[PDB]
Amino acid sequence: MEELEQGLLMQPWAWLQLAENSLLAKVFITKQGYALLVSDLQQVWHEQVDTSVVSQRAKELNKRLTAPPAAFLCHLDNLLRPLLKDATFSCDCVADALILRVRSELSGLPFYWNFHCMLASPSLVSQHLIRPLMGMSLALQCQVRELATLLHMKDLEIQDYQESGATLIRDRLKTEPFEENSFLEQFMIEKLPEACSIGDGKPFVMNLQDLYMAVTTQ
Amino acid sequence: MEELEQGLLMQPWAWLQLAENSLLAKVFITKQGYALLVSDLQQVWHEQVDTSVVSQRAKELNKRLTAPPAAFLCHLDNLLRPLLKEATFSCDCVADALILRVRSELSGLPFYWNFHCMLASPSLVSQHLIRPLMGMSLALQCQVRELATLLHMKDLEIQDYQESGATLIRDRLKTEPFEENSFLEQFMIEKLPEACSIGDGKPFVMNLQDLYMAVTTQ
Amino acid sequence: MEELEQGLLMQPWAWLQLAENSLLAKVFITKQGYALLVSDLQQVWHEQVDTSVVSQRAKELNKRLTAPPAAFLCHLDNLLRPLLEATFSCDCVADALILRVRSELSGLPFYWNFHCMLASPSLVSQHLIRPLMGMSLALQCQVRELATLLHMKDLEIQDYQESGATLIRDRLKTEPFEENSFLEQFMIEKLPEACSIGDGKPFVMNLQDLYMAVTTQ
Amino acid sequence: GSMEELEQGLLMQPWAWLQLAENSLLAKVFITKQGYALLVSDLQQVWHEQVDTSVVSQRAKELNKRLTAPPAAFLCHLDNLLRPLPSEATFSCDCVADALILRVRSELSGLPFYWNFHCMLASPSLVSQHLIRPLMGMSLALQCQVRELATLLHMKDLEIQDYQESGATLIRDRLKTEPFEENSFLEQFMIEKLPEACSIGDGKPFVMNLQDLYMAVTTQ
Amino acid sequence: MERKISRIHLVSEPSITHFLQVSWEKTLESGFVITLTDGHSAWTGTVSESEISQEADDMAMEKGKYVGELRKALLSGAGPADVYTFNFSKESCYFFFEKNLKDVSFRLGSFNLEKVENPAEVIRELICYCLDTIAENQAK
Amino acid sequence: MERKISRIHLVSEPSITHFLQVSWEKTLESGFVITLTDGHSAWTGTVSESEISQEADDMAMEKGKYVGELRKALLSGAGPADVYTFNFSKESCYFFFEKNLKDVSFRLGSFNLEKVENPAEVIRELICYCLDTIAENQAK
Amino acid sequence: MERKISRIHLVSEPSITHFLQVSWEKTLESGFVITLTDGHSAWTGTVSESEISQEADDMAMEKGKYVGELRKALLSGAGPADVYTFNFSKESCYFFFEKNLKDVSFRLGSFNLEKVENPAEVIRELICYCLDTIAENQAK
Amino acid sequence: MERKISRIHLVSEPSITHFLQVSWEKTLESGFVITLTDGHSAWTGTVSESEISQEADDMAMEKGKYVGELRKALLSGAGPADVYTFNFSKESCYFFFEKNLKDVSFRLGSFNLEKVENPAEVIRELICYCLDTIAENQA
Repeated sequence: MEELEQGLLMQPWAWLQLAENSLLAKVFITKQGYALLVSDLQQVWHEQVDTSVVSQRAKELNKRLTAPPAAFLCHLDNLLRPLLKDATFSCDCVADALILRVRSELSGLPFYWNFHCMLASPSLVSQHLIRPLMGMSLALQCQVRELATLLHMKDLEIQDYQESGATLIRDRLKTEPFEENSFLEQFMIEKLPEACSIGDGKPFVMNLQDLYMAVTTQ
Repeated sequence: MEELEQGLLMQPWAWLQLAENSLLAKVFITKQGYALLVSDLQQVWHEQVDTSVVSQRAKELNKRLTAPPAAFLCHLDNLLRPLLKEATFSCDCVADALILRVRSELSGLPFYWNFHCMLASPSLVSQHLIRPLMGMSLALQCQVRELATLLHMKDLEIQDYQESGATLIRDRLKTEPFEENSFLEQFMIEKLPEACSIGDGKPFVMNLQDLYMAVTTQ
Repeated sequence: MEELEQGLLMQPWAWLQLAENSLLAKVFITKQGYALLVSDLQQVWHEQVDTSVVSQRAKELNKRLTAPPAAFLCHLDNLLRPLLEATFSCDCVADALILRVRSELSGLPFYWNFHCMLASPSLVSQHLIRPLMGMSLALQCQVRELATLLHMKDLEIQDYQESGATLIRDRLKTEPFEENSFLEQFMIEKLPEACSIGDGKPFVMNLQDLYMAVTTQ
Repeated sequence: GSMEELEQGLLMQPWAWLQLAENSLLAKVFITKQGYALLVSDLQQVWHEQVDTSVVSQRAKELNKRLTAPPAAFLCHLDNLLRPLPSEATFSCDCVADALILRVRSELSGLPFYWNFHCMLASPSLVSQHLIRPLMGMSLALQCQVRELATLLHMKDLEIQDYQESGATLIRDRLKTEPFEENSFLEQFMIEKLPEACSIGDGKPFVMNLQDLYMAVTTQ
Repeated sequence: MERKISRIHLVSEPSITHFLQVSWEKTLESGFVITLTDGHSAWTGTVSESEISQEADDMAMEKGKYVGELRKALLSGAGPADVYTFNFSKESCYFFFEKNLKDVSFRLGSFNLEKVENPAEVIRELICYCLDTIAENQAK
Repeated sequence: MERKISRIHLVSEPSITHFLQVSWEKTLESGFVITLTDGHSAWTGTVSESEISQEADDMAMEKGKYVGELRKALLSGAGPADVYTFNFSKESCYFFFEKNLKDVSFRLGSFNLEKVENPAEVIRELICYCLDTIAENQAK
Repeated sequence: MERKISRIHLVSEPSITHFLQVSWEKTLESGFVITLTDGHSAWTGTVSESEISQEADDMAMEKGKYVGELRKALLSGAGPADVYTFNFSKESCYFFFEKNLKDVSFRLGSFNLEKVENPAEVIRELICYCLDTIAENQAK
Repeated sequence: MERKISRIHLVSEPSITHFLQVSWEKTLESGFVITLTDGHSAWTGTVSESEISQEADDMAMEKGKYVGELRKALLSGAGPADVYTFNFSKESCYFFFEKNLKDVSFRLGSFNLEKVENPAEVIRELICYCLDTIAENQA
C-alpha cells in the first residue's frame, strides 16, 4: 500500500461542507486502499486503509449491497471537483476519532459509508502541513524579490526617458517611482490585516494550494 | 500562570545547536515560571513550568545548590537572550519526551538543568505553528499580487513613453513587458528548487520572522 | 499478559554491560510478549508489553523486515537466555531508560530499543525489598544454628580435653567459640568488605539461590 | 545549614516498629534544631519528608492554638520518643494521593500536642540509599560470616578428629556431635528452616535482630 | 564491461519463468545496469555505486556484505539454501527483491525500472550474446 | 531429442538480424520442425520427410546431396564459401531460402510458416534451452 | 611544613567570632590539616588530596579553580567581592562550608571534624607559633 | 593605648609554658594592667603608679632603677645575665615574681591577680591582637 502516502502528498487540499463544521483535506485512492488527511483548523485527523476492512465495514453499513473493493474505492474517487459537483455529508467528533458519514446515489439508488479518523501523527503534520508551508513562505519571498528588481529595471528605462525627456502622452497614467520599503510599510498597514485571512482555509486552497502542489513533489 | 502562555505566542523562532542536533523553539520567561516550545521539524515538544518544579528539580542536578526559585529563570532567560537576539549545550530524545541538556556556567561556577518536554499539544501546534504560517503565505500571495498590478502599471507607462511619445531609449535599460504567468512558471522551474529549502530552520528565521510576528500577533 | 509478571518474579537477577554503564535486570518471555526489570541501583525501570508494540517498534528502524512478533520475542529470548551475544548501548533521558540492543540474527542486521519507564513502587517491593529482607533474616538464622553447632563441638572437645584427661598434638587445638567477640572481630576486620555493593556482581554470584528460593517462597 | 546535613546522620540512624489503628508502619527519623528528616513505609511503598524551621513554626502554630512558641523548642520535643526500647503516645495515619499524612497526639503538660506530618513518596535515589544498597550489603556480609563459621566449625572438627583417632573418649556419652557438613546444613535448613526465618510480617523480626548490622553498613 | 544472467520467479506470475540480465564494469559495486524480460516486453534500470553504498548504509550492513548478498541475489550466485523471492508490479515499476528464510520474510533491496521502447532489439541482443557465448565456450 | 540454432540476414530487413532454430529426431531428413524469430513475434512451420524427398526430386539432386545443401544451409555449417540468403513475407508466410554464389540467384529450399499465438512463450523456450546448453558445455 | 590562618564568623554564633588554622605541606592541594576554635574548646580534622580531587570532580570544575576557592576561602586570601560563610554543629561534628555571593547560596564543601582532648594544648601551640613569627618578622 | 606579650616558665608548672600580656598608656610606669593565661583559664590584675613608687621605696632603689627592672624582668627585654623565675598559684591568685641573679633568689614582684571568667573572650581578644599585629608588621 504505502505508496499511497506518496500520492497523498502529491494531492492538494480543498474545502467541504457540514452541519456542525466544515473541513479541509487531501486524499489518495487506488484499487488497494486509501490515504486520508482532514483538519478543522485546530487539529488534524488521518486514516489509511486496505481491502479487508473496506469489504467488512462496507458490508456492515450497507445492509443493502455487496460489492468488491476496486469499484468501491473508484466510487469514492467520484467525489467530483471539490466544489461543487452536483451527495450528503455529516460529521461527528468523539474520542481521538473523527467519524465522517457520507450518503450518495450511484444510479438513483442510495449509498451509505463512514470514515474512522484518529489524530494525525506529528511527523505527518510536518510532512503535509508544516515544512511545505514554510517553503511556500520563503519561495514567495524570493518571488517578491525578483518582482522588486523587475520593477526597478522598468524604473530605469522610464528614468532613461525622464532626464532626456520625451514628455509622455496621457499625462496622468505614469505611476510613482518604486520604493521597496515605502511599499512594504503601506502594505503592512493597509493590506496586511486581511491579506492573512485564516477564515476557513478557503482562501488558501486556490492560489496557495496550487503553489503548494508546486512545493510537495519537490 | 496563564500570562506565560500568552507571552510565548509573541516570541518568534530562532536557531540553535547541541551535540550537533539543531533544534528551534520559542520561550517566555517571567518570575513564576516559563513557557517552552521546541521542535526538530518533524515533531513538536513543549513544557510549561511554575515555581514549584523550578525549585524541586533545580536542586537535583545540584544536590547542594539551594537557591531562590525566581532567580533561576533570571539567569536562564539572560543567556538565551545573548544567544538568539559562555555556555554549553546538548540534546537527547526518546519515546514521547525530549530531554534538553543545559550544561553551562553562572560565574566561575557550574550550573546544570534538564528540560523535560513531551510531544507538544495539538492545539498549540495549531496556534503557534500553522495558522500563523498559512497567514504568512496568503499575505505573501497578496504581495506578489500587488507587485504584479504595479509591474503592469509601470509597463503601461513605459509603453506610453515608447509608442505615443514616439521616443527611443538607450536600449541597455530596455526591459521586456511583464508576464506574470511566464514569470511564475520560469521561476517555479529555475528558482523554486531551493528558495523554499528549509535547511535547519535557519533560512526561515533570518528571512521571515518579521512577518511571522506580523501575523502571529494579529 | 498477567503471567508475564508471575514468571518475571520467578526469575533471579544477573549482570550486564553497555558502553561502560553496567545495569542489572530480570526478564520473562512467552509468545505473547515480555516483562522486564532494569536498574542501576538508584532508580528502577520497567516495561511490560505484548504483540502490538513488539511488531510496531519491531518495525520502526528495521524497515524491510516483516514477521510475526512471537518470532522476535523468541530471537531476543535466545540472545538474553545466554548473555546471562552481540552488543549493547544505553541511553538515559527523562524518567526513562532507553536500552539499545544491537545484533545480527543470521545475516541481516537487527536491533531493538527498550522503552523503560521508572519502575512501579509496589514492584520495587515485590521484587527488590521484601525478598532482600527475607534473605537477610534467613542468613541471620543460619548464623544462629551455626553458633549453637559450634558451641556443641566445643562441648565435644571440652569433654575430650578435660574429662578424658588426654592432650593433643596442639597443631589443631582450636579456640572456645565466642559469638560476641566473633561478631566484633568480623564487624571490624571483615565487615568493611563483606558488604560491598560495587556493581551488583557479588550478589548475582553468591546469593541467587537464596533469592530464588525466597521469592518462590 | 546545608539541610541535608540532617539526612546524612539520618542514615547512621536505624529503623523501628510502630503501631496504628489500621496499619503499623516502619520508619527512621533525625532531629536537630534546624529541621527534621523522616522516612516511613508499610512494606509496599516508601515515604519521606525533610522540613526547615520556617514551615515548622507556621504549620505548628496552625495545628496548635492552645500554645505557640519558637522553632528550636518544637524539634527538641519530637526527639522525645524512644519506641519502647512505656509512656504516653497517641498515633494515627491516613493516606491521600501518594503523600500520607501522619496524625500525632500526646501530652506535654496537660496541653496535649498535635501534628500533621507530610510524607511524599521517596525518590528512587533514596530508597536506594537507605533501603536497597545497605540491605544487599547485609546479605553479602552475612554470607561471609556463615563462611567463617564453616571454617571455624571444620577446625573444631579437625581437633576432635585428632582426639578420637588417637586415644581419647567421652565421659558424658552424649556430647558426641556429628562430623560436619555444609551442603547438608544448607539443605536441611532450606526445607526445615527457610519457610519461617525469612518472614517479612510487620518488619518486626527485622529491627529486633539485624539493626546493628544495618547501621554498621550504613555508616561504612 | 561485463555481464551475467539468471532465471527467476516473479511472485506475480509464478508460472511464466521471467529472466534477469545484469551488466557492470569491474566489481558489481562500481555501479550496474539491470534488465528483466519475459519474452514479449523488456524492462531496464540503472543503479549507481552511490545507491549501492546508500542501501548498504540504510540496512547497516558493510558495503562488502551487501555486495555479497547482491552477488547471491541478482547473479544467481545463491547457495543451495537461502530463499530469496523477487517482486515486480508491471504497473508500478518498483521491483523490490526480498529475501525469505525460516518463516521470516524481509527483503534486501528495491529499484525503479523503466520500460524500454524496443523489447525486440534488446532480446536479439541477449540472444546474440548467448550465441557467441556457447560458440566460444565450445571453443575452450 | 535434437536441435540447433543460427542467425541469418533476412533480405527484407538487412539491419535486423533474425534467428533460426531447427529441431529433429535423428537425421535431419527424418523430418524436422522449423522456427524463425525477430525477437517479438514468431513463426513456426513443419517440413516432413516426404516433402524432403519431394523437393530433392523437383531439383533433381540425390537425397544425399540435397541433404548436404541444407546441412550447410539451415544448420550454420556453411562452408566458408556458399552464400545463402533467406526470405520471408509476414503477409504471405511463404519462406524461401535460396542459395547465392556466382552472380545468379540459385534458390533451393522453400516452405510456409505462420505467426504463432505465444511469441513470448517461444522466446522464453529458446532462452531456457540456451541456458541449459551453455551450462552443459561448461560442465562438459 | 606550612601554616596560615584566618578569622571567620560561623553563622551559628555571629557574636563569638571564631578562628581557623590551615596547615599543609607543599601546596594546599597536597592535602591539608584544618582546625577551628572558639577559645575554650578546640576542633580538628584531615582532608587528604584524595577527597580534594574527589569533590573537585563532584563539582565539575577544574581540580584547580576549586583549590583557588579553598585559597580565597580557607586562607582568607578572599577577593573583596566573594562572600563566604562557614558553619559547624558541635553536636554534629560536621563542618560545612558554603561559598556565597548574590544568594542563592551556591556551595563548596564540607567534612566531618572532631574535638581534640587538649584544646588548651593546641591553643598554646599556635600562640607559640605566631610569637615565633612576628618575632622573626621584626628581626627580618 | 599600648601593650606587649610573651611566655615564661612558672615554677608550679615547668611543663605548661604560660603566657603574659601587659598593657599600658604611654610609659610602663603611668600604671598598667596585667594578664596571665595557660590556654584554658585566664587571670588578671591592676597595678597603679602609686604601688610602683611604693615597690621602689620598699626595695630601696630609684623609681628609675626599679623601672628598668620591670622593663626587662617583664616585657621580655631581660638580659643574657638577668635570670628570672616567675611564680603563680591559682589557689592564691596572688602573683609574685622572684628575680634571681645569683644563689639564690631575691624577688621583686607581688600583686593580686583575680581570675577572669571568660578565658575564652580574652583568648580571642589576644589572638586578634596578634592578627592585626602580624599583618600591620608585614605591611
